[PDB]
Amino acid sequence: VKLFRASEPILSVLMWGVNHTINELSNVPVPVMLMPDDFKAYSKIKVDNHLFNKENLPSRFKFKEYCPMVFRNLRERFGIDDQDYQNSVTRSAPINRFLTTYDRRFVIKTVSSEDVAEMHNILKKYHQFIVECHGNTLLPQFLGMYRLTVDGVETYMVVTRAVFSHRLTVHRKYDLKGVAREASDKEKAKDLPTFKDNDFLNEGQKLHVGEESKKNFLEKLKRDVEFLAQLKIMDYSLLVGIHDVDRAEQFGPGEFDPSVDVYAMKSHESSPKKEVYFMAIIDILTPEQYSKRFNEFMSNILT
Amino acid sequence: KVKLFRASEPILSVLMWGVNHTINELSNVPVPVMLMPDDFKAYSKIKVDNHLFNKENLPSRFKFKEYCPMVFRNLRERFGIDDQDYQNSVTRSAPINRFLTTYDRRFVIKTVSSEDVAEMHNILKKYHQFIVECHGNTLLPQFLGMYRLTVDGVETYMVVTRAVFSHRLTVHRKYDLKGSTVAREASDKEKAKDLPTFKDNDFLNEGQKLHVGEESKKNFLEKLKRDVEFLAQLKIMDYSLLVGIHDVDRAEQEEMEVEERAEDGPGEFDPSVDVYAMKSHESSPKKEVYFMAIIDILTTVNPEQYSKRFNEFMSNILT
Ligand SMILES: Nc1nc2c(ncn2[C@@H]2O[C@H](COP(=O)(O)O)[C@@H](O)[C@H]2O)c(=O)[nH]1
Ligand SMILES: Nc1nc2c(ncn2[C@@H]2O[C@H](COP(=O)(O)O)[C@@H](O)[C@H]2O)c(=O)[nH]1
Ligand SMILES: Nc1nc2c(ncn2[C@@H]2O[C@H](COP(=O)(O)O)[C@@H](O)[C@H]2O)c(=O)[nH]1
Repeated sequence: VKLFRASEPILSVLMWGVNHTINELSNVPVPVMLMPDDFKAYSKIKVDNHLFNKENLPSRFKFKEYCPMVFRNLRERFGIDDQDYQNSVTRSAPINRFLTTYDRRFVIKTVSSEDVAEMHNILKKYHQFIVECHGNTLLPQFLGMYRLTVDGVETYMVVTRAVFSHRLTVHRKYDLKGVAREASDKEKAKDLPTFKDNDFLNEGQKLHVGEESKKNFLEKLKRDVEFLAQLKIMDYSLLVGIHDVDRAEQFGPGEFDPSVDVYAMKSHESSPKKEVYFMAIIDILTPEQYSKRFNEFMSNILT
Repeated sequence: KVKLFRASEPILSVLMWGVNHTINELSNVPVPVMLMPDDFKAYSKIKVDNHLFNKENLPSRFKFKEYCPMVFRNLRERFGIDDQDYQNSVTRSAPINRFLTTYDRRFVIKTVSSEDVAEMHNILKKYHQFIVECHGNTLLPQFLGMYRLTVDGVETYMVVTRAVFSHRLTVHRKYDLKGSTVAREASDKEKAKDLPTFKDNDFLNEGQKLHVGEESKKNFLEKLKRDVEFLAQLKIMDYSLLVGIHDVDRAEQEEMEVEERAEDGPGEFDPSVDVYAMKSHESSPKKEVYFMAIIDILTTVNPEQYSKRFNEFMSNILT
């Protein structure tokens, strides 16, 4: 019995809409292939409830879903079950726009009109890419794209699989791009410090994962950025989280489900401090240069 | 469990889609202690524009409105009808035969007029209290839902009721009795249908009677007494007693014949489902089952008189 109780009507509508659309798709046969129109399709539903159901939801709102067939396919290829997705969004209000489902499994980012256009611009090539690499990638995993309309105001959203574990606490992150980029004094003091490539290399920090993972990671990181190039995109960073097992050891720690924390990596026997690294590409909605720059700076962290 | 909402017509798919949607949505709406006045003025509305998507059964574009959802959900409980049953009878397969039945013959679906929908609202408060204080014991139409559908910009109003006739037992002869002293009979046209809707004078000139037995006669005339007064307390006139007669032996042969036709219990029912049904007195000529209800209450004579007249006719119809 979902109330869609949220700190904000936009959120409730989001819960309502994700619920509605996922349900609706369950009466829609999974097809043998996606079609060209699927990339131009959408669903729109306008609600107008006079004097009814007003406790959590607005009375009047719109909810549009972009390319529901493509994104539903994307979910499967990413090994995400629609009813899990749905339950993550609808069972409890997402939290802190940049949100996560209450179970830290999915991220919900507000985006712009042009973001949504760029998404449409690259979606067929990105689907084709997901297919070809069998969903094995460091790229953002796009699960859904929506436009909510509440009080006349349109709001765009994009849902990705979270980068950081939904369980194992991160203790240090690093937004990396491969100029001058450090952490500002106005940020350097906070529960979660978001670093950058300068404060990293100068910090003599490395990620010890074994040559066996360097092989998977790089062999992926290469085809991924090569793909972003051919799409003539740039400014994408490499989000990197560290989880020192001890700091939290203070059921087991360092324990995680690779099928859920898809971005996680164990350190190697032949390594110093014992930790879990979370690594993926972020911010891809916007040269062969940026690519090879990126690739190089990131190869150097993997020993 | 895929519901395609496949139907011989867009309108029907939309109906299936709408009843499905509204019932699920209600399922997330807690059950109220009491109804509030606003609940009688309330409605839900949804408009769908699906572009290049989900077009194989549903239209791409449509509207679905439900009137006073809270009140009809309650009317449903008060008639011992479960929402999920209702939803399933409407959605599991297309309604069939502006009169429709659900694929399983439990519920009737009338296409009504804007006028009719309008009269529903007038009487909706007073109707609900009536059902409350008769605990659901009435020969009156039992209203389960009212909706407006929009397909191709065209608006169709529907009212859902419980079916008067048994979902199982075949009807072999039906009547529409009023009592009006004008001439009511069956046209030579109707007369030559399969199941002619016979009228007052036919029932009389046929000398028909229904042998229900006294315990049953009293309870029926008591329902009817309070039912037709309530109607009179409103402007309401010209409504009817729908009378179905089921012949148990005749059905038993018909069944027998249907088995040998394909290859190449009898007389009983659930009074919690077939709510209008009555068994014939064990001292009856033929073994029969009757179905008796009031119908058409929405759309030199007057209400109070009609009630007294209608009541007196029906009471002289049974023994
Ligand atoms: N009394 C009453 N009539 C209504 C109400 N809502 C709609 N109606 C009537 O029902 C019919 C259909 O209205 P619609 O829903 O298409 O606007 C019209 O006769 C309209 O005036 C209501 O809340 N109260
Ligand atoms: N759409 C709508 N129609 C109404 C409403 N209330 C009354 N009506 C319409 O306007 C008329 C008013 O009649 P009354 O309220 O005096 O019985 C009714 O015939 C009905 O069709 C309402 O709240 N909404
Ligand atoms: N009343 C009655 N009629 C029967 C019975 N068996 C057959 N008939 C009727 O006799 C005719 C021929 O029956 P058939 O054996 O060809 O089904 C049909 O009109 C059929 O309905 C029966 O047991 N009772």
